[PDB]
Amino acid sequence: DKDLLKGLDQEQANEVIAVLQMHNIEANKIDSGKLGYSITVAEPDFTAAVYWIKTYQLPPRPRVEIAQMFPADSLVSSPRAEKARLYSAIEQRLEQSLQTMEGVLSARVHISYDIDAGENGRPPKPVHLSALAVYERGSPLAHQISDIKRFLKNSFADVDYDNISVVLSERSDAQLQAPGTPVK
Amino acid sequence: DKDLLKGLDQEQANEVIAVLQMHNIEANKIDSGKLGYSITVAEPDFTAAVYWIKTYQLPPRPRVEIAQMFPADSLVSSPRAEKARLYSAIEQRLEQSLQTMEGVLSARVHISYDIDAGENGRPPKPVHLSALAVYERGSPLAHQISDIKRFLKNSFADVDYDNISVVLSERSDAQLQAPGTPVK
Amino acid sequence: DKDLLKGLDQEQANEVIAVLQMHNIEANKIDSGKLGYSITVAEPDFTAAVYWIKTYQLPPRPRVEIAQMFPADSLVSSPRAEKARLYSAIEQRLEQSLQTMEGVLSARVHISYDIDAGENGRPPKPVHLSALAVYERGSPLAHQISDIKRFLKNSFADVDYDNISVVLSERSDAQLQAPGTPVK
Amino acid sequence: DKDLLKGLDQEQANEVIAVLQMHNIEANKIDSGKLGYSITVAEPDFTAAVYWIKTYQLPPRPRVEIAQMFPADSLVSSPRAEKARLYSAIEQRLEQSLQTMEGVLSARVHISYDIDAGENGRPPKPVHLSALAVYERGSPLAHQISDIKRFLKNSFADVDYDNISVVLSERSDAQLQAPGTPVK
Amino acid sequence: AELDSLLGQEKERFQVLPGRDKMLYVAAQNERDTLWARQVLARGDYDKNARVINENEENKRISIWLDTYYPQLAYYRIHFDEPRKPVFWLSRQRNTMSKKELEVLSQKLRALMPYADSVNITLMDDVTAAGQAEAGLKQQALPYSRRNHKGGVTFVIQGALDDVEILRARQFVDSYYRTWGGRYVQFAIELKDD
Amino acid sequence: AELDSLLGQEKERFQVLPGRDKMLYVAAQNERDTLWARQVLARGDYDKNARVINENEENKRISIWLDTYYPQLAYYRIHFDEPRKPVFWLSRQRNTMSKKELEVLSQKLRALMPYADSVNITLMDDVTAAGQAEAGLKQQALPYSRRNHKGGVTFVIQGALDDVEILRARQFVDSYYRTWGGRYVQFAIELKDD
Amino acid sequence: AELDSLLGQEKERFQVLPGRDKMLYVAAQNERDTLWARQVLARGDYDKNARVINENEENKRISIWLDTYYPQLAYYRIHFDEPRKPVFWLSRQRNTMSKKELEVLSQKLRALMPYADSVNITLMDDVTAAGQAEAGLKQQALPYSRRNHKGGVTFVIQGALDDVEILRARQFVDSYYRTWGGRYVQFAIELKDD
Amino acid sequence: AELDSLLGQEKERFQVLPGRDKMLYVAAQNERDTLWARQVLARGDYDKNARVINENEENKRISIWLDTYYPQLAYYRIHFDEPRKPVFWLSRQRNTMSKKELEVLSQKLRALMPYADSVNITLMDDVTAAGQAEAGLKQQALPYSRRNHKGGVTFVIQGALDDVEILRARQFVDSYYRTWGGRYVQFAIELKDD
Repeated sequence: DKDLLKGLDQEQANEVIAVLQMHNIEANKIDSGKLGYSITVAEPDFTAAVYWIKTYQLPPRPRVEIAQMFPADSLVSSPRAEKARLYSAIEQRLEQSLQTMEGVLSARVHISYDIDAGENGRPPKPVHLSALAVYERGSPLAHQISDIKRFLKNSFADVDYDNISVVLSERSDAQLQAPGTPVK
Repeated sequence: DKDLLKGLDQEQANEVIAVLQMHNIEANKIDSGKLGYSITVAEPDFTAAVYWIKTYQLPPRPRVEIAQMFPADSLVSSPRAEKARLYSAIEQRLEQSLQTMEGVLSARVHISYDIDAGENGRPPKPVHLSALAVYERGSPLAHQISDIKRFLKNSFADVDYDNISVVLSERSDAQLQAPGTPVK
Repeated sequence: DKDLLKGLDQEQANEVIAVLQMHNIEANKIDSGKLGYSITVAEPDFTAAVYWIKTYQLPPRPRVEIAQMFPADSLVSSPRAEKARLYSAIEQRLEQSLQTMEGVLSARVHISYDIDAGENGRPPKPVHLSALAVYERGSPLAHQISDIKRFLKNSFADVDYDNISVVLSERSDAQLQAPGTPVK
Repeated sequence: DKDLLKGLDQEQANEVIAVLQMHNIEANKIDSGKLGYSITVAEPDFTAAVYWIKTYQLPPRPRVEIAQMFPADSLVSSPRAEKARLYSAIEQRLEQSLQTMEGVLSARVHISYDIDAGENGRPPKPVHLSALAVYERGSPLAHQISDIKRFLKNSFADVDYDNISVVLSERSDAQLQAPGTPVK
Repeated sequence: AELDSLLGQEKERFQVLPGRDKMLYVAAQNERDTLWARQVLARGDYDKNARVINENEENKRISIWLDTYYPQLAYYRIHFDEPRKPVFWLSRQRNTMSKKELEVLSQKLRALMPYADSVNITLMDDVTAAGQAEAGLKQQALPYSRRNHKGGVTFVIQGALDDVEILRARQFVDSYYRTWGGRYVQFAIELKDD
Repeated sequence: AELDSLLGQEKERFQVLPGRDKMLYVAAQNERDTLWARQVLARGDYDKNARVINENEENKRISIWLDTYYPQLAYYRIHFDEPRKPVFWLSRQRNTMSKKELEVLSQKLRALMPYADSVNITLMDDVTAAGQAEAGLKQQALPYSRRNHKGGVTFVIQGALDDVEILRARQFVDSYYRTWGGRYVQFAIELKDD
Repeated sequence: AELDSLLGQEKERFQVLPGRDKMLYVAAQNERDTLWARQVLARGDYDKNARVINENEENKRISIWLDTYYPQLAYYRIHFDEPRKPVFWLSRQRNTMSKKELEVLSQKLRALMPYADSVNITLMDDVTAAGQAEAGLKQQALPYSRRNHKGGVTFVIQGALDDVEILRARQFVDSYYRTWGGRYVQFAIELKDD
Repeated sequence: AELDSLLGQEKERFQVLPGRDKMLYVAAQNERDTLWARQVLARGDYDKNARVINENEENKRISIWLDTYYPQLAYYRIHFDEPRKPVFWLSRQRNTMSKKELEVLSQKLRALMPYADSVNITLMDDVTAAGQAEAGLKQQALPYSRRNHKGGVTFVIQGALDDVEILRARQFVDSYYRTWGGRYVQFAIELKDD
């Protein structure tokens, strides 16, 4: 019994555990009520645990979204500040929708953010798209990359298939074995 | 008995359970009253449970809609802020309506959002559409893709059949077996 | 006895039950007074129930109408905000009226929403219409599609028969058998 | 027993320990409640510990982000102050997304910050990108550098492959041995 | 209870078939009442083992088998109108198998289906298969384009189709795909514009 | 308990195979019920040792083996429709091995698979392998381009494809990749524009 | 406890090898379960001494050794599909060593690997090594450029590649680098533009 | 305690060598575990005197010695793959020393290294030293420029290099500098632009 991380969120606790239990060390999530969770590993496993905290940069930051920097708390917002909150909402919605495809487990979608459509007289430049996707195993993984480029194309103003970069991959091998208590 | 996730919404609880029960681990939804639900799995099944929480990125975010970023709480709204709340309401209504088709179970519809119709003197560019659809089994699944492209075409200003990308798929195989309690 | 969904509306309760009872699992609507309804299924039927909650995306959202985003609570409204509340009221009224036709059980009607009639000097573009209709069985189902295109044509400004897309279908086979209690 | 550093954050404590335990000295994280953590090493190991505190410049500064200098606390912000808070949010989101690739453990992404798009009449110059990535061992480490240059290209306005500098590396060898108590 | 009563209240949509392999088979009719009968057999209120066989799933279950042990076999579909004696449609003009090997094929499809008593392989013309798909397709007044191949024919139906010609098509294609399958003639209802 | 009851409630998606090497093998059907059966064997409620073999994983497990001890071997796939007697498809026209060494190959693939009783190596033509992939590809009305090589053929399908031709392709490619594998003919569904 | 039970719950990803040098060797499969097995042997719950040998690390451990005591040796890779009898691929056309010195090489690689019973040095052609890397590279429809040298060949693949040709490449390169190593043919997937 | 247990928990990264000069020598592998083993010997938990010798530091420790008592000696590197019998690479074509003075050189390098039993001075060609550095450098597809000298050769690699050619270079240079040292051929990866 020796602590690693306390005061963690519900997001951060189940992801630090899922790291350590992948690397054959058993974590013990202790709840502390109003303070947040706390993760304690065993004392022989403490050295390897603090290595993978440094290596995977745990505890994770909350998922940075672009609308979190341009909030609705401001009563007045610049026209750049509502295009960047619009484009933030679209790419959140596309990655909510790619996860509802067949085979896809996770998705992260990025938009080329136009800023100066009305600042210099230049017309709006072409929109660029980039998507990740994590698949189940056994997928014909070179063939779903044409569905997503078809789907992401007709979801925007004028994009080309050279402007959509889908970088997808199969998931890791399933962690199903329990780690195992160190005998002392 | 060991907890995974607590403080969950009614949306998020029935979707984390539906993930775990698909992967042969039995979840136990415990209600906590004003705090929200809580999902506890067994102690041998705890390692595999926290893997699929990380893998499927559970608990799910609530469904991001575009009108949630441009609320009616603001007493004054820019003309861009009511076109993006208009187009948000249309694509919510189209996916409420595709689910009422025959065979369709789920639907996600996206609109190309025009922003600068009045900002540069450029006329409004062509509207692009993209729809997902999840079908029952046994469907003639290459033939419903022409109904939806017919239906989505005459629901907007001036779209073409090259601007509507319907990416539909059959549903997964039905999970009907109970998972099974780990004997110890 | 094990709960699935509580705090539901009267709309949402009779539609989650109508899903589950279609798939041979008997739901039990328990009222909770001021909190809303609650649906509990049996414990052997709990696994299949939480699958069809995920699959059909239950509990349903309330029916998104376009006038719900542009309410009458605002004392001043833009001229775009009362055309979109006008066109919302028309398409609600058309689908109240198609349901009063012979054979039609349900209807969803969509309008092409013109936004920039007064924003660029462009004349108003052509109105596009799209209707669903769910019929009783035994209908001559290819022949009612000309009544609705006749009816929807002369209800608007200047539409063509190429701009009205009626996608209609017969209803599902009638669920009349009781599901059946699981014996244990 | 002799102290090195007290009043440390949860971030800083697990990273000073992960340094010292890599260099064969066993650190003992003592919590002090509201004051923060405290790291005490043994008295024979005190000389080598204070050397690696100086050498690795521990305790670490918190991760400097560009939006921390241009906060949302100001009620009015210059148009330069919301482009630099926009570009800060994008590069936080890209490095949240590279960590979700296969093989990548850590990522730091930098953007060329344009400042004077509207200050001199000069058009916006080309965007430059630079990414770090720390991989698992056994990776075909010269081949993932083309995925990231593909992914980072179509996430911005107009970049070239000469403007994206991906400098990636494998991680260090795993620290799994416990350090060992000095016998006296 | 016995499985004729564990199903729904009215019993003729479910044709319970006594098997061969110590097992009992339920012949569901369409896709939805498969999920009615599979729910009985998965909650665990029937003590013996039992399957739910479908007319649409046991076609594409043997087609997994028949694409391995008998490749380059030109066939159409198994019909389960009488599930105890199903009818395996085989192409008359595109096979070289004589009737020496057809009872070898029938006695091996009988081993795949323990509910089946004997599998009647009948040979029909592929000219009428593309004939019934073309005489029916002109009768729906659909503007099509025939693309003949060997082992196949495509009736490409493109163009800016209006409402009733998408509906007359899908009523005909689905009433054709049930009968002749989708292994000889493919209907390509693609929808372009001008 | 014995493993026929430790799995799911209904037992025919899981074909339990008695092994050879003091072990017992579970033949899962698709990728998802592999994760159903691997969860039983990893929580630790079955006392003996047991594996979950898949039709898709035991193809690419022997292909790790067969790329080392028998390189430059032109083959297609092992089929596990009958997992006790699997069928190893081998190319007829691209091998020089006579039947002196084929039972040497079969008795060594039998040593890799303790569930297998005998591995039936059958030789089929590579002309029909690219024939069934081209007669099926014209039947889907897909604009393609054949690129013949020795030991391989590529059907490049480029162009600004619409919605239904991406869907008819992926239904055909996945129904082809299951049968003939992806070692002879590669389908390159790349999607450009004009 | 004995090390077959101190590892994970299911035991076939870990091939425990009895050694020669008073030691016991664990043959992990990929990089991640090396870190599973090294965690057991480093927390200190196994009383004897034990290593975790990898197929990828014991290739580049002997290549440290073999770059010193046998320089200018043209070889490919050791394969650990059977770790008790590994297979050391050697180039047939670029060595001058006769079979007088090959058992001198095998009995010294046997001294490096105490788990190995005998190291089977087999000689294969370098023409097929660049043949299998080119017949496979045209089959992925990749625009490449061959640069022949002695003791090596480079397949430079430049150009503004789209999404699927970066993905078909890395699936092929990684399925090639596992087999033939990266000592004869280098794949230079560099990504320019126009 | 004895020093085989005062080090880390798993003992094969540290090769403890019995010395000659009343002392005991620890052969660390890389730079980081030198700092692991030097920390043991500096906190003072081992009663005898002991050093930590490195493959990289004992090369540049003798090169301090060998630049004084044997100047103008053309050599490459000492290899400590077997630290009890290290191998001192010497240039064959750039020395005038006969084998009268080479055992004079070996018995004086043996006096520098009390862990070494005998130092095997072997003579290798400098043509292959610049040959292995050029055949490997074209195989990485790097645009270089050879500058021949006597007693040295420079492979200047300038130009606006992209990302993968800085990474393929540093993987090759570091895998070359470990073997042949940096005393004959220098790699000048300088990075200009246009």
